Order: sequence, then structure tokens, then C-alpha cells
Amino acid sequence: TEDFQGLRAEVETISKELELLDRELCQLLLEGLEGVLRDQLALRALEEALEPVEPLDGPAGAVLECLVLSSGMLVPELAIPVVYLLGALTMLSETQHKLLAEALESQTLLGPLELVGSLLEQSAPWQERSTMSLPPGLLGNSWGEGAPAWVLLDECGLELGEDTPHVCWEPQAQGRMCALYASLALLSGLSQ
Repeated sequence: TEDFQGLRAEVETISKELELLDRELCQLLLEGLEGVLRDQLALRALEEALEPVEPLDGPAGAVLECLVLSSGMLVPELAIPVVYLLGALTMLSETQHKLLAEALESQTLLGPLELVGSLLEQSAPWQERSTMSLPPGLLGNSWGEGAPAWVLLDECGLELGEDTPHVCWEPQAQGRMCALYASLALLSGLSQ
């Protein structure tokens, strides 16, 4: 029960809600996010930081300094966009986690978003099995087993094959794909 225009629009509006962060808050945030993706100490310390905050060290602390005023108070229109993000991460594998981190410290956020975006917009709709043919330029340097675009989708539960074919959409990939989409998306937006 979703069309991807809802998803994209839903994720788009949240993407704008973090446009508040100016420069350092913008590049210090995704810096400290990049920690919790390769480190669970921060992922689970940040997830439990929210639920009147106090100071925190390390990577999860780097994300709290953007959300808080001079008391412990989190700004709701800021704090919620990130809670929406960490949930999208709860869905992903830890392998997908390390990859996001690895795509982050490179320009390579936008490429896969365009790839996930097509495959999501191609699967018509998210329930029925779909044929889902692969976009030409977005599959990476050498596409195949180890390829960082392969294990992204593969760890969403997609059955893939070698000579640039389509890939059968199994609706069980929806939340992992919608989450890989949405997380890819928010991150690239802050890169901007």
C-alpha cells in the first residue's frame, strides 16, 4: 500500500526539515552519523539518547549537538527527522550499514539513490511480483558478487543475476528497500 511518490514526497519533506542546519551543523552531523553506521556503540547510544538530553561523547554526541539548545532540549522539527532516519537503519543489515558509511565519505551517495529510486519506481506496485529491469549507468565499476551496489539490494533480499538482466521484485524487500531508499536520500540531501 504505497506508490513511491508518497515515499519520495514523504522523504522529501523530511529532507527539507534538516535544511535548517547551516554549515558546520550540516557537515558535523553527517560526520557523526557516519560514526554510528560503522559502530553500534553510537547507533544504540543515539537511539536511546532520544526517549531533556545530557552531553554525550564520541559519534552519537556529534549528532546531538545539532539538535539541542543550551539546555538538554531537543528541537522537535530537528530531532524527529533523525528519528525517522535511525528507524530506516533499524531495518537494514549491519553490512548495508557499513556500506552507507563507506558511500558517505565519498561523493557516492547520489548514485545508488538513483538506482534504488528506479527499482522502487519500477516495481509496480510494491505488492505484486514485478519484472524490474536494471538501469544502465548506475550499477558501478564492475557489477557482480562483491559490488557495493549488489549487496545493498541483496541484503534487501533481491535475487540477482549476472548479465545486466531485470531482477524480480519480491514485495518482502519493500521495507528494506524503502528504508535503503529513504536513508540514502536523507544523507545525500545533507551532503548537498
